[PDB]
Amino acid sequence: YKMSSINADFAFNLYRRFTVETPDKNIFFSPVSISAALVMLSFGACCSTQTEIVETLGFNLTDTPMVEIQHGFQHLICSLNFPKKELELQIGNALFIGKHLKPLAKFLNDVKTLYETEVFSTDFSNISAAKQEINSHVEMQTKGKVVGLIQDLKPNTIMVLVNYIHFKAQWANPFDPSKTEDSSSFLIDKTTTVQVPMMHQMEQYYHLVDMELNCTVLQMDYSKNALALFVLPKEGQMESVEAAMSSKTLKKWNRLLQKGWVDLFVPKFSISATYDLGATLLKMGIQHAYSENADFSGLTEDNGLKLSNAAHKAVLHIGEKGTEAAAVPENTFLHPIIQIDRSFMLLILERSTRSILFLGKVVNPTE
Ligand SMILES: N[C@@H](Cc1cc(I)c(Oc2cc(I)c(O)c(I)c2)c(I)c1)C(=O)O
Repeated sequence: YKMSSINADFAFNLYRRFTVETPDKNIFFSPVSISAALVMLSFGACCSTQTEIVETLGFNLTDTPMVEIQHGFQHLICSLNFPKKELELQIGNALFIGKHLKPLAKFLNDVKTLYETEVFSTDFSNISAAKQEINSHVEMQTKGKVVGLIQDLKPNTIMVLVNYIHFKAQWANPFDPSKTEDSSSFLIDKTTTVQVPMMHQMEQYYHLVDMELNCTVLQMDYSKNALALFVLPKEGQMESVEAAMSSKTLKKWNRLLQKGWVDLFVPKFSISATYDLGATLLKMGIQHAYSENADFSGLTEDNGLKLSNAAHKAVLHIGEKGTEAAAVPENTFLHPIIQIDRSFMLLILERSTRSILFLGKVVNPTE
């Protein structure tokens, strides 16, 4: 439906902003975790403070009113977090608000019930302790994956917004670790290579050669409800492919991907990136939230509350097993070969709601 479509466009707009902030470097975030976190924040906001968030998120208030957007994200969060057999998936977020400001009981229950949101009362006069509280909550929620989310914290800080995702899944076709090459050449520039181990399997994969956008798209299924999309642009075409990415593009690929026997070569690697979302969201329209003129009346009765920081970090491993620790010890040329040896874009999607669990660019897979 339309919400999936509107969230994917946000994902690619948010992605592009990151390409101007940090050009020619790795990008990695959970757009759905961000999109859901902002709506949640919005719930406690009033007037133009609230209005701005939903419009930066990509929604039109004439098309769909605020209550419908809430009920939609209500349903999206609930369906995602629903424990499905062979998949661990949790999209969550928290708030850390200065002890002197009392959040409303209605708001508290509403966000825990409808948005999977815990709200914490934190003392920000001890920026050291305050950091350790926050980081440990994300470290706890993500089962040790996302460590040390927040490095910097101003003495001013009044409210800190944190969003995250927990993801654990197996490949539908797991790789043979014995078939993994120890050191393969991987292009990052046009005049730099790095040694990345290269996993090797020949199996049936969905793929496409896009003649219009000048890239190869490969789909690798997880066993339950999730898939990876590897987008490999021809040389010099990385940025034009970045311009191309939209909801309209995915719909195209969904219609056109074909299954066949492929000699597949995929790098074994871990990617992580950490963001303070403020600089880009400020550019993208969310003003009044960070402002001294913030209206968060739905959240608290008493005065002086506003958003200090929105912080998010995404971590993902690509291994032989799936999204899990490897630690594993140690025929023909008439198959069409797909070899991911250059810098590529990467998408992790969830099937039933068409959400983007992860998006990013891998420029260099060795941190
Ligand atoms: N063909 C298979 C595999 C597949 C699933 C998804 I999820 C996807 O990504 C999107 C994202 C958005 I946003 C859409 O509106 C659509 I349509 C597809 C693509 I590409 C392929 C399937 O359908 O399960």
